[PDB]
Amino acid sequence: MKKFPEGFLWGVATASYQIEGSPLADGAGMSIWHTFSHTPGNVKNGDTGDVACDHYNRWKEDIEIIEKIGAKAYRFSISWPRILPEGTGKVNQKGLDFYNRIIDTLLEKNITPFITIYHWDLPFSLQLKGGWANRDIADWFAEYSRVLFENFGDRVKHWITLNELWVVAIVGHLYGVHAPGMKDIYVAFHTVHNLLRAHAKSVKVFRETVKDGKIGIVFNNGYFEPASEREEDIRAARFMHQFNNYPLFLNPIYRGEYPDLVLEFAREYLPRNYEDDMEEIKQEIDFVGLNYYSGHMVKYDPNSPARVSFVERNLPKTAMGWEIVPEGIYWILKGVKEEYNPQEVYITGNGAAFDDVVSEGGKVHDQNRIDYLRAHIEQVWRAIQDGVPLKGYFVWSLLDNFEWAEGYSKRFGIVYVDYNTQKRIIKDSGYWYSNVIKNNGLT
Repeated sequence: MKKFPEGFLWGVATASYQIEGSPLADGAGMSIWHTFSHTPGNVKNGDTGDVACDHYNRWKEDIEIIEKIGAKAYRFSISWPRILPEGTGKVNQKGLDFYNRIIDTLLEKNITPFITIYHWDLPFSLQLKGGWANRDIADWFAEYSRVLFENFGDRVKHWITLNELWVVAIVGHLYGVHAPGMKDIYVAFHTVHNLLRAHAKSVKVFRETVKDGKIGIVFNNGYFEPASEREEDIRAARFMHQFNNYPLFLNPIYRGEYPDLVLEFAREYLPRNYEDDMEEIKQEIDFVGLNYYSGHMVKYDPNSPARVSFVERNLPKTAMGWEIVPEGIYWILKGVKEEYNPQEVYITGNGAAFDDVVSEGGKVHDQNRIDYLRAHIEQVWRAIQDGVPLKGYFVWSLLDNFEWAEGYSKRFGIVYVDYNTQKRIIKDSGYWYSNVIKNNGLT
């Protein structure tokens, strides 16, 4: 067997916008994903989070599914504008009541809650004031964080400030592909720095309010390999690693500076006098969460942004067109240990999209998803054998859900959702996962 360590947490993950539906129910304010998805042309097939998996109403059934799979941890997010509809000021009781029932039901079933404070659904009221571009967001974020900690910290001891900082900054403000849908490189690198500042203020407030709790942060990561051994290609791959992965945010947290190749490129776009904020940004955290899905080959290209371009390879891909490179999860894990040595690490999301179909007697035979999860879990195990202090792994996702600019066309679940009826069907991957948990590993 590939046996995991004793007490290793096997989990599943979702996010509020992607599964809940009912975005304006019970006094909630609009989010940027609401306005973005309700703008024609931004999301495939005109899809929105208006309904999604109707988790707002079906949450208790969904937790009974988690319990039936036997996951010991559930990473979910809280919708900011359900808690503070104007972003700051008056707290909405109905929003607290919704998540309190989730928390209490989890604890009563001995599932550990991991709460993500921010998983991309910014209150639209704050977007009108510049959102992540406005330096004052660090204080609004601290104040929202306080509200959660003072209401939920008695029961929840594992917290994540922000999910996928790079994506919020770059995809949302440079590429315009996610909310709020901008294309400005200066705004983009301003958001990078403000997300760090908001994380930091959040942690300080956490040390005052949840003294027996653990707080961390989650990064997207890709495994970048150079197209050749030539110095310029190696540098291009290191540049992509420094920009796209955990060093963009951990170099400031651990070393007090942005990574070196990123600075060469982006010094001009960062706030003037950003160095004045470093001391604050450097707050101790309890763990690092890493997401991972795919790898990319990259080369030096003197006519591309940042002198880098991607080179497509003839490797198996998911339905997203993403290349399947399981060894990437091992090098990412081994890389964070070597470069920053965090005392505790989680994979907070790993999974795949494939075009599932419902068979015969209501079964989803997703052999493709099982093979993907197996290969990546085996690499994670190898990372633990080589000293990485990995405490847990979470599958993205529990449920098929709204895949941001892809809409409902991309299914990541270990549980299928029929959107015509809201029926849930556990997939062959879910029963396979359940069995991994029962053996605490592979065989």
